[PDB]
Parts: sequence; structure tokens; C-alpha cells
Amino acid sequence: ALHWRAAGAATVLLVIVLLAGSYLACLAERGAPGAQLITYPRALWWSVETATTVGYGDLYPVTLWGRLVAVVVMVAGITSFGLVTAALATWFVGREQ
Amino acid sequence: ALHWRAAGAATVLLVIVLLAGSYLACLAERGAPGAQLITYPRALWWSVETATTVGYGDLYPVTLWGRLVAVVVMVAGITSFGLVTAALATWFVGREQ
Amino acid sequence: ALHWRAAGAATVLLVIVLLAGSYLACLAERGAPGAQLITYPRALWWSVETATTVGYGDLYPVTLWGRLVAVVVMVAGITSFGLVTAALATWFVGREQ
Amino acid sequence: ALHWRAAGAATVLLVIVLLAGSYLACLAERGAPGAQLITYPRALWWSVETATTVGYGDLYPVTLWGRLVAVVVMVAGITSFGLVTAALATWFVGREQ
Ligand SMILES: CCCC[N+](CCCC)(CCCC)CCCC
Ligand SMILES: *SCC1=CC(C)(C)N(O)C1(C)C
Ligand SMILES: *SCC1=CC(C)(C)N(O)C1(C)C
Ligand SMILES: [K+]
Ligand SMILES: [K+]
Repeated sequence: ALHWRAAGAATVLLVIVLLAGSYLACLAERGAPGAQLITYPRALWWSVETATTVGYGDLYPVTLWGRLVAVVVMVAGITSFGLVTAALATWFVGREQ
Repeated sequence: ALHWRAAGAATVLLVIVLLAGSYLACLAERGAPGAQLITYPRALWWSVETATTVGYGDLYPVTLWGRLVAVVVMVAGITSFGLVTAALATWFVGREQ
Repeated sequence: ALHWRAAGAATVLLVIVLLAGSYLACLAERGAPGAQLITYPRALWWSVETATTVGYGDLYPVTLWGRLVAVVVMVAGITSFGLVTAALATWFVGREQ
Repeated sequence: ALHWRAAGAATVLLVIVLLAGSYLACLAERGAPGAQLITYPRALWWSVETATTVGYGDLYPVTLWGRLVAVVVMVAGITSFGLVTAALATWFVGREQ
């Protein structure tokens, strides 16, 4: 099908928005007052939290560019998440017939 | 359509909303013990991180007014998002035929 | 209707819960090494951010009771809102005709 | 039913989940530069704000493992919730008849 195969495949987009932005923000925040982001595994952690729209605060991109990227990496894991929730609704109705 | 173009539109809608709170927040907070909520280009990243419902904490309006606005600015990001979810939802439904 | 007036009514309940936990958590966090969670108008601002599950971190309860109210409110946030997402979901179907 | 019992059921299962990661977490991050993740009862309040998607910032583990775990924990919260959303949407839709 789709709603079942598509949702399963767009999470695999999520890794992309996570691994990408990590190794992207981090070379925008490499040289500067940038928080503990100047690190790649640091960033990888950030995006992870960010992905879940958590927002601990422990870290965050300060660089104008790192900042934008963020915006991207969070949309990623909400856009990505609303999908699961949408497959979920269609699946619940599939048997409601 | 609607459930597809009405969400296309509410997204484009919200963006302006973010800008609103931004220069509404920040005239509210730009004259007091307020935090970085004084400069325009900050509130931007503020309204952004606020809408997505992350809440690092790095910045956070103090004034009562800057505060309502926020309350407004959050709801925007949630409602705006809940649409895209509903849009996704039915578009999965529209493959039940 | 329902999905359209049960949501329009359940926000009222969510609004009530804020006003509830606010003047509730506050006497739980009154006396004792607790953040500004002592004032009445202080918690109110935390509810808005709590209900929507923002998590600035600027304010939060630490007393086993103070904490209980929190969890009770946030579940109200996330709840009161999944409704308006599901009001929106079905309204996007009611024009499948 | 299903969409009503399945979600009733995933909530109870989710509640049990948080506990798992909590004593699973607190053991990963109980003996190092770790914050307040050493105490069992703390982690409870950690997972709980965590699985909700809040992210106050007052605490946060950093042990690679306690961390990986967390990523597991958020997913629980959102997933668990996305259910309640699909069920609410279907229950509100099954009233069109
Ligand atoms: C399970 C808590 C729900 C958290 N949400 C969605 C999680 C997405 C990772 C955050 C809104 C992000 C648009 C919904 C806000 C609840 C008011
Ligand atoms: S938000 C208040 C404000 C005044 C002015 C000097 C015009 N700005 O640039 C901002 C938007 C900060
Ligand atoms: S979480 C590690 C831990 C060990 C023990 C003493 C059994 N605990 O009560 C906790 C959970 C704190
Ligand atoms: K959130
Ligand atoms: K959050």
C-alpha cells in the first residue's frame, strides 16, 4: 500500500534530516561563541532532541546559519511525525468499515 | 481542493503571524529588565523556537504583554501544524477506494 | 455538531485546568526551596508554556505534589489539542462529498 | 471496539515504558559527570516531561547510553499520543452517518 509504506519510508527521511543538519549546523557553529555545538556528536544529539521538539536548552545554534538549519531539522521531525499520526488514523478507520 | 490547499495556505498564513508577535513582543519587552527580547532579529528566533513548541529557554519574554503575545504565538504554531496533520490524515483516507 | 463543538467546548475545559493547576501547584510549591512557583500569576505563565508543552525551563515544580499537578496539566495540553487536530481531520473529510 | 480499546491499551503500555527507561536510564547515568540522573525518582520526573515533548532543561543525561535511551523515550510519548489523536478523529467522524 502507501499510508503504510510511505510513512515507513519518510522516517528514513528523518535520519537524513538528522545526520545532515548535524554535520551541517556544526560547520556553521565551529568557530564562534557557539555553545557545545562546535562538536559533531554534540550536534547529532541536539537534532535528536530537537527532532522530538523537546528543547532542553543545554545547547543551541547561535550562528545565523546554524539557527536556520535548526528550523529545518525541527520541521523535519514534525512533518515526519504528523505522518505516523496520519497513517495511524487511516489504519484505525480501515477496520472501522 | 481544500484539505490540501487550505493547509498549503494556513502555513503561508502562520509565517506572517510569527512576524506579528515578533514586532509585537519586542516593543512590549524592549524597555525593561527583559532579556535579549529587545532586538528585533532575536525575537524572530524566539517566535520561531516558541511556535515549534521547543522552548530552549535561551530567550523568553518577561513583560505581561510580550507574554500574551507569546501565548498567541504558540497557539499559532500548534493549530497551523494540526492542519497539516489533518491534511495528511485525509489524503491517506483518499486512498481507501 | 460534535467533532466541531466538542472541540469548541473542550478548550474551555483546558482553560479551566490552567486556572486549576495554577492556583493548585502554587500552594504545593509555596513554602520550600521551590522556584518562583510560589506566586499565583507566576504559575499561570508556566501553564501556557506547560499546557502547550513548551518547556522554557525558566519555571518548574520540584515538590512531589507540585510535580503531580504539572503532569496532570500537560496531559490536558496535548489532549485538549489532539481534539482540535481531529476536529480538523474530519472537517477535511466532510467535503469528500 | 478497536480504535477505542487499542488506544486505551497503548496508554497503559506507555506508562509502563517510561518506568523501564527510568531505571534503565539512571544506571547508565549514575556514576559520572551526570546531572541529577543518579536518583531513581528524579528520572521519573525526567522521562515524564521528556516523553511529553516539553524539555524544560533542568536536567538532561549525557551518557551515550542514557541518551540513546532517551530518544527511545520521547518516541514513546509522541507515538502513544498520535494514537489518541487517530482514535479521537475516528470517533468524531463515525458520527456522520
Ligand atoms: C506528545 C506531545 C505532543 C508534542 N507535539 C507534537 C510532537 C511532535 C514531536 C508538539 C507539537 C509540534 C508541532 C504536540 C504539541 C502538543 C500541544
Ligand atoms: S521590537 C521593537 C524594535 C524597535 C526597533 C528599534 C524599530 N527595532 O528594530 C525593534 C523591532 C527591535
Ligand atoms: S537508578 C539506580 C538506582 C539504584 C537504586 C539504589 C536501586 N535506586 O533506587 C536507584 C533507582 C536510584
Ligand atoms: K513540545
Ligand atoms: K517542547
